[PDB]
Amino acid sequence: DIMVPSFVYNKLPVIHFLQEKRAEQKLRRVLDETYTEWTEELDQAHVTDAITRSLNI
Amino acid sequence: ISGVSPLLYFPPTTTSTTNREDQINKNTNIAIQMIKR
Repeated sequence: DIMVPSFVYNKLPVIHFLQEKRAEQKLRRVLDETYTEWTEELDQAHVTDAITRSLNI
Repeated sequence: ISGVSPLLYFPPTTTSTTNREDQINKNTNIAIQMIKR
C-alpha cells in the first residue's frame, strides 16, 4: 500500500523518457534506411543502331 | 570522278510498296527482343 507504489511512482519518469527515446530511435532507423533507387534502362541509340543494321545499310 | 561512268545514279527505290506499319512493327519486335535480353 505504501512502499512499492512510491517506488513505482519514482520509476515512472525515467522509463517514460527512455521509451520516448527508443521510439525516436526506431523512427530514425526507419528514415535512415530509405534510399532512392535510380534504375538504368537500355539506351535507345543501340536499338536504333540495330534497326539500321537489320536494314542492311 | 575522272572516267566516264557506265550508269547514271538513280534513287535506289526498288521496294515501291513498303508500308510504314510493317517497318514500325519490325522495329518494335527488335526493340522488344533487345530489351528482354
